Amino acid sequence: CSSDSRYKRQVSGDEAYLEAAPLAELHAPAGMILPVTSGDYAIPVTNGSGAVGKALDIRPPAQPLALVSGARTQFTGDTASLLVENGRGNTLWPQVVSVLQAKNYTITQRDDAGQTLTTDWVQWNRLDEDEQYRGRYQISVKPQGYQQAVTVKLLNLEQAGKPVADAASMQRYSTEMMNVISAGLDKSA
Amino acid sequence: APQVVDKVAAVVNNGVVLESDVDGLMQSVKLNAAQARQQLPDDATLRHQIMERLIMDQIILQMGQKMGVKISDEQLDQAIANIAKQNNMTLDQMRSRLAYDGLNYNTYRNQIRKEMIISEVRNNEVRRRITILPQEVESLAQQVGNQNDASTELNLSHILIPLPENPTSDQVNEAESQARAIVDQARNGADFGKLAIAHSADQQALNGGQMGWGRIQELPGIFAQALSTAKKGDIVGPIRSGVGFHILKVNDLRGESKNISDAAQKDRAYRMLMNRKFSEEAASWMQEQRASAYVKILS
Amino acid sequence: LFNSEEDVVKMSPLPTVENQFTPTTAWSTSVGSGIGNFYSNLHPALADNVVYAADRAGLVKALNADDGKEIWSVSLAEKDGWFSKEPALLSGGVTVSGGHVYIGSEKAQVYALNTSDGTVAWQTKVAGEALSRPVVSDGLVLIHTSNGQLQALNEADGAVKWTVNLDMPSLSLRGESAPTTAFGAAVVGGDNGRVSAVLMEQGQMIWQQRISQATGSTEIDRLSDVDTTPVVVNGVVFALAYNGNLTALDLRSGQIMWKRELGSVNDFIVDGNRIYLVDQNDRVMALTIDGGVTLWTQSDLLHRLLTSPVLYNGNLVVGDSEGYLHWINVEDGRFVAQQKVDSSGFQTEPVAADGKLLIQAKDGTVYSITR
Amino acid sequence: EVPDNPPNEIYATAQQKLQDGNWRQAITQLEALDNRYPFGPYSQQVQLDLIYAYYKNADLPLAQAAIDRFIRLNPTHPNIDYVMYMRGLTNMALDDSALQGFFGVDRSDRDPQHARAAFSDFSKLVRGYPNSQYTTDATKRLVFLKDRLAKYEYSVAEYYTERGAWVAVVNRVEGMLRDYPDTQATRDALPLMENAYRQMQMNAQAEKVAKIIAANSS
Amino acid sequence: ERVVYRPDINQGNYLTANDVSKIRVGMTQQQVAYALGTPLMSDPFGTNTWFYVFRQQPGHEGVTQQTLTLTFNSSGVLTNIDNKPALS
Amino acid sequence: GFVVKDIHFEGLQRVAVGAALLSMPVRTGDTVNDEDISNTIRALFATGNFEDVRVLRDGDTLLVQVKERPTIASITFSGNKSVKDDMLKQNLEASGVRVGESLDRTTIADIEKGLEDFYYSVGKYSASVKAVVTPLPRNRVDLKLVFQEGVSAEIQQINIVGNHAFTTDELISHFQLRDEVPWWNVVGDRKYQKQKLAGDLETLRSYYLDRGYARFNIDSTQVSLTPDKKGIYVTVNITEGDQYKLSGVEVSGNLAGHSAEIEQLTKIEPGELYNGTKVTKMEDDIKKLLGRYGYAYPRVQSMPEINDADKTVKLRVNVDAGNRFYVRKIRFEGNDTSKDAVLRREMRQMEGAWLGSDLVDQGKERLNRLGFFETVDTDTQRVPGSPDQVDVVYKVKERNTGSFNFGIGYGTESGVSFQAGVQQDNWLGTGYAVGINGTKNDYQTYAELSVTNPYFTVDGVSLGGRLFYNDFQADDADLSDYTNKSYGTDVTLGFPINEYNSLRAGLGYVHNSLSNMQPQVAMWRYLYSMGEHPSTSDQDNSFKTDDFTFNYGWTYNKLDRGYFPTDGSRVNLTGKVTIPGSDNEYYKVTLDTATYVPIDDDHKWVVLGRTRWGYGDGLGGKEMPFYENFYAGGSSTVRGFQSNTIGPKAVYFPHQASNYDPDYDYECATQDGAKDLCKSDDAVGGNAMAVASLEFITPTPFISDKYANSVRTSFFWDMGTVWDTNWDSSQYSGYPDYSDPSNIRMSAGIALQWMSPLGPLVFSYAQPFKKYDGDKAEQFQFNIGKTW
Repeated sequence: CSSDSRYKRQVSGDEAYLEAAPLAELHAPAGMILPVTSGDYAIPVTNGSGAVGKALDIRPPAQPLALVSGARTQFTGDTASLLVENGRGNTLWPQVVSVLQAKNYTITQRDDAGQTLTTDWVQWNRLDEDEQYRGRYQISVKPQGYQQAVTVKLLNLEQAGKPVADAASMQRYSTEMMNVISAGLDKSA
Repeated sequence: APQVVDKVAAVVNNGVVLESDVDGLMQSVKLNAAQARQQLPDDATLRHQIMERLIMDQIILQMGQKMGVKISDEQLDQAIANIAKQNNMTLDQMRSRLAYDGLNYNTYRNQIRKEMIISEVRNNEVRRRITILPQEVESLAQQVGNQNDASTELNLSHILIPLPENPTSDQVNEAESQARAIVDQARNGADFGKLAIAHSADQQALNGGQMGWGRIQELPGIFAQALSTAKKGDIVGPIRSGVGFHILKVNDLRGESKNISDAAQKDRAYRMLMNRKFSEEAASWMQEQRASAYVKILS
Repeated sequence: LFNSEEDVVKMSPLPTVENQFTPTTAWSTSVGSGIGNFYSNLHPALADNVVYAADRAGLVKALNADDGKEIWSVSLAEKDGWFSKEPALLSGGVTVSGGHVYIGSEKAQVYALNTSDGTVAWQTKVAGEALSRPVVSDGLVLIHTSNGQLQALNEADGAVKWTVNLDMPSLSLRGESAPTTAFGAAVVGGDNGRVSAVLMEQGQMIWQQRISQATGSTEIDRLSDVDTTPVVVNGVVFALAYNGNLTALDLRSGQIMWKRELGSVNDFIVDGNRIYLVDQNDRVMALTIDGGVTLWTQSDLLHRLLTSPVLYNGNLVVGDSEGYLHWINVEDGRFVAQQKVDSSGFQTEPVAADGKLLIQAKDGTVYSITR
Repeated sequence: EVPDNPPNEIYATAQQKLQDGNWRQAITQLEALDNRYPFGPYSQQVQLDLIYAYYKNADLPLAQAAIDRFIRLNPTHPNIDYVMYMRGLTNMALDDSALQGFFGVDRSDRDPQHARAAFSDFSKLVRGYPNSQYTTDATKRLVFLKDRLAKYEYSVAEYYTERGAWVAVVNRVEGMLRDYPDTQATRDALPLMENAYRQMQMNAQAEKVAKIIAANSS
Repeated sequence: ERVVYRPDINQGNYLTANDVSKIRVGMTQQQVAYALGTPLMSDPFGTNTWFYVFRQQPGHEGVTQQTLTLTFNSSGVLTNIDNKPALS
Repeated sequence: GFVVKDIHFEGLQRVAVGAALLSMPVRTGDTVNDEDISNTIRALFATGNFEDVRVLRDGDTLLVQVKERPTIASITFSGNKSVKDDMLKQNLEASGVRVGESLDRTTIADIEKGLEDFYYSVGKYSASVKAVVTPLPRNRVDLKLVFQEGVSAEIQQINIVGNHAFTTDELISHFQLRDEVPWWNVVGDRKYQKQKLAGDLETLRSYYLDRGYARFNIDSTQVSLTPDKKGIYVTVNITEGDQYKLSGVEVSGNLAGHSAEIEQLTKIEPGELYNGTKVTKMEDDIKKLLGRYGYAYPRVQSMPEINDADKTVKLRVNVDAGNRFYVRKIRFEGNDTSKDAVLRREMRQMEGAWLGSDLVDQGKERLNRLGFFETVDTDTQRVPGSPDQVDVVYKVKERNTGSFNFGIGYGTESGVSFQAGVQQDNWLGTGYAVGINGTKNDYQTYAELSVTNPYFTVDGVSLGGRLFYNDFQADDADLSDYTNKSYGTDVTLGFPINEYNSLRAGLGYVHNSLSNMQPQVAMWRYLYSMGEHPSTSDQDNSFKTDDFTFNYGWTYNKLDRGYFPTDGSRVNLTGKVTIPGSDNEYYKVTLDTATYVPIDDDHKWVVLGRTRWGYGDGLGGKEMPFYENFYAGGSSTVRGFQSNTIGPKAVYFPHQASNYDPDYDYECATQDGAKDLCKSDDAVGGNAMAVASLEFITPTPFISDKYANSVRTSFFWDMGTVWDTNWDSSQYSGYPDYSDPSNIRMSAGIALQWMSPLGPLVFSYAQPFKKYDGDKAEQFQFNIGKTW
């Protein structure tokens, strides 16, 4: 019945495990040894730092859809690449440009010679977030073997007027821009 | 406007017939007709028979592929003797193939491979179907006596109106009417070769149904009793043998009183018995395969 | 539970015919309870103008052919009361030869009643249910039990002269093939689909040859039973298998001469240069003997479970599961006449001999048909 | 419930319903996509969203089945660490209860099967992918699960101390020392082992356990 | 004073005079395990010692215990046998 | 000979363009002829993914037009009635056809035949199958399989050849496969199943070996179909052999010192008939006896030495006990709610001790008798790499041990009203038995709490406590009407004395205070016995009593389960006696009994005999207080009667009520209209009570086994009587003799019990065919909670 906006992107638990007591070893007295450990329940010492408890976003990692005919689509750290097929050729760059013109995004740089462009800012009206993200993106098309391929990269992401560089957010809103591009290309076709 | 280069003309058991095959045999039969003086019918009636021959060829080729039968290069070398008619015209190169396909090598070599593979698998299956009985051999040999009785040699043209192995009476009367109409046309003055190209399920339809010169005893019997009473050019009405209705025309005949002087007659009688058995079992098995096989003509 | 949930509508309707003559029932006589709903081979036997009939429990009865009047009756159901009154489960059909009346039984018994009054001359235990029709020849009585064993009882005293084993599949059709006399041999069928020939002296197998295509996936598609009687003519054996081929074989060599996708479990007829047949679907057909070419076919009775045909007065006669007798012209499938004889169905083969046609209904009533 | 629109529109609706926060209709749409279009531009994405929605909807058995199928079909998938983390989460989730948690009941005495499975999955994740984004939370959850398992063993040993089965007590505490040496439950159990040794008049072993206690309780 | 039903608490592994008489010094661990069975209790604190305890508490009748301590060497060869047939 | 500038694909839906290009003989290069295009088309089709392939040329561009084999959108099995969709769906999936997979139209016939084959495996040989392919918009297809199930094949005969000792009818009477179905056996059928013929052959073999036939042999078996394939014939060819007698049984091998008992197990009467099942039972008994001593994995094999000449059989039994196994760990699985100790304290097998298996079974039955778990199973697993140790694992499925009762009475007509109650037997998996009850009205208040620890001491000593409060005074005391206010406490301690018997002792205190009672014969008789001398012509009176009692009890419990028992008997005796010092003195005792006797090996059909007795009386010149009286009737004691209606009825003296309403709604003895003693229908109960009941429990006909444990149906016959032993029959000769116990009420009907989420629910319809004047009938009754 009753619900809260944050039931999404949250762990289905009480977060009590963060209060568990730390593990400490036992000292072996002189003249004897402690029984040899099995090593079945050993916890490796990982020095990584990351979100814990409610601060960890468990939303599935947004993978590029690759709607327009293609394969070996990928999502890098801050950039995303989609490989296309079916004889697009140089005509890929016009279509890409037209697609991003259909979104009336604020394109700031337009270098047709290098098949590159850059926008100022776009916003996302997501019902999933308590605060709406926004990011600055650069898109390009480059030749690969037989055909051209599109790439979309994020300059930075911002929340509430301050920057954010979380890997999950970067991946999510690059798959967002990549899906936008792929859907536009498919619609054009 | 876009131009169609090739397409699938027929779908068979996991195979396809391409339009580059129908056209090839179309040109082949047209060239043979022109050299033989025998006029041939309209595009569609000729097309249906060519498509049927290609369905039967694709079925047999897939059976050969399934059964692990392959052909050697020396087999192609030997077929060059007769398939290319090098013995008749002394030249090896493909410049003799002036009619069509620009004197290409691979196309005609693959065509020959297609014929050798079909013939090989046909022969193997039909031979494995033959049953020979000593009693029949003795009977036929004792028939081969009294100055080689029935030494008549015949060149005949044959037309087959097919019926399924288990036909319905409706189909029976339909085939009966068709066969009687063809027989009436042939007897009234219609050229049997033209009738054969238009109306025939036999493999030899594309060649006009000519069986070539043979000896009467070689007939499966279904034709010899009726055929003993017939002159050059006569038309023989419909008959049956399991595969459908049969119609025969006596193209030519030649008889002589030669006698081979049993020690050497038993082997010859076995040869002719094997010839008749192969002809009948071949027709029966090719009809069975046609009924069984999956096919969907495409248009 | 529910009696209104299971039914398949695959029965042809009663054809309309203009009868060229008026079929008549010369006489009729009740013989016990009859075959009943069980599938059996029991049928009358005609011998010297005497009609011998039997019953599933056993009521062996002898009736006059002329007016169905009886001359002697007996019951083989626990005559001495060894255990209550158990049924004899007779299912061998009446055989008549040499003054003896041979009958099989599903209790693995073979009775050899007498002609003069019915006294049981001898009773022999056999390898199993004597489903086959006894065949009398060369002083021997051949039986083919349900467990796949051909036995040759001695005619005089019933002693088993010899025995032969035949392979039995995991599933088959109820019934067994009756051997044929041939020339000092015995040509028999089998549930495995292999026709066999055995010499009359002992069980030395002469030849065996497969008759069924049996290209199925599961057991029900491999039903290759040869439950018909092989017919020997001029040294060629005609055999017919269920879901198999109507084939002709050399009597001694055993190699097939020709084959045709036609199956049945009802005995066929070989007359002159023609073969009259009834397929498993109740399709009356006529072929030729030299080669299979279906001279004509009839389908008006399709899926009306028919009995085996009999040649009578120059025309073919067949009974049906509803008690209607149908006459068919030999030259063509046109019906020559039709009659209603009994309310209970006709299952077992009719008898046509000495210019007289007899049949027995499922209820045991023996009918004589004339004109 | 599910119309026959192309896969694009079904996926768009599923994404919209996931963003809104309704799991049941979103579950229906993703299941429709998975069953009707098992290949295409959307494949695997549907399965990841199905796992997420099953977890958030408390459909834990279905989440386990989906995770198993995804793991056995796409072992090389770059985001398989997320799948293993969700496996650990759904196994830990099966180890909890609502009413008992509401009443403040210590559940470490109940069945440890699900805790053991969660520990196995989280250990697999941490060892296989040290640099994953979920490794820190996985390590914290491992430390908690280890403490829970040691507490279960301590509960069993305490019961057998009450019953008077001294061999069982000694074996249980020895298993604790060999399996969970560094947990607090092991430190609490050592006195039970010493008492069990003394009740069987095995003074030499009680002396050794007392030496351990003196050398470490300080 | 304690008039309530208490089940028998059997603890350890069954010992018989014949089995205890089958083992002798110099026996390897495999032979001892074959003669007496796997011990339900060993020394986990750094010694090759096997404890064969035989407890029986039929109820309120009083507990009895026989404890057989087998001390092996580093090579697994039995070195000392100490049999106590009753509690102190 | 032309350069391919570009390759464009059309029609690809499932096959990625990359895969198709890899499947191509062309590499966007050049040097291409017509034959290359033909080979490309042939290769594309050879991949088996395309139904139609076409290649077109547009200038220097290659346009590849492909029609992918349509995709299955949905599969709908329509018309199937006997084969269920899931089964048939699994079979079709196994055949390689599933939603999404490309539909190779060259195999539809095949799958159709496969389906028919499955029907053949179901016993439907004359069944027809057809596939209808309906084209959809996105080049998908719905594959609807229409089924015409044929008439099932039935067995026309089962024949046995070679049987002379036993008639065919008797032999086949035990078979599952049946030739004839008795007219009264509407649920039977003549269907044939291969697994059943296999079991019937095993049944025949066992029958012949169990009646003395060591040489019995089944020569062969034949199964045949009728030409039309709607009848089935079965034949069994057998060889009886001859009857044999036992000469002796001699045991050999490693008996592990248990020769005396094993030899006592293998006892035969000299010259008895051979018996296979007896030999099997001897083997099993030897295995069980060895298991009692820890030999968990012995090998016991018996071989009969036959003597055909003498026709006698001598059994040689070889026994090898093996190693004595020890338990290493005892593990419990499935106790997600129950605390681990709750399960572990029921164990008779100690963890680190030698195995006996008898103890393991004892622990299993203890857990079953506990009633907290729906299913309990045991598994003794050998420890890997250990020749002498095992792990015992108990797998349990937990139940809903709680039950809830709720309702609302008059509503808001007079103030507010409601009724509530909860009862838990495993509160929060702690093993505690907790219970709260309450009711609120303008005419009554009631509260009751109960908490019991079944294991207050490890040995099983239980400690329990109970508080209760009850009131009838109206709010604000509008008028001096009948009032009854009581409260009290009760502390009880129980302890076991056997594996099945336990005793209970405790102390209770109860305070009662009645006032403004209506004068009636029984209550005034009791009050006179107490020494009180209340008036009879007016309703103003008062009475107060404090009571201390010693409570005792004894419970014997050997039931199969704690819920829906199928075997065993349970007896529970309770009683109380006032401690000297109470305002009134008496004793009371009650005795409940419930016996279950199974009739089927599966325990599906059971006979339940239930009984209840009660007697109480005063000690000195006093009498048992009328508020301790026994009551009968209702869903708990005698179904078909209104609750607490059986027994003596109140007799009122003429008197004036404290109120006089104009509705005439007052007892018959009201002074306004009456001046003589008159009876009523108000049940008052009696100090002696006896009730009995016989029930026949049957399987529920319209539920699958998945709910068998959840529903119980029974047919019951109940008897019950209540009487007042002190009723002065010498006086009051004009009224029924309430001291006579012969007035036995009876009822008969049908009852249904369901383990609903709110606990047990009991419905019953009972006709009370025997009743006496004043008894209120209630044919249909509904109840919540543990009944009796």
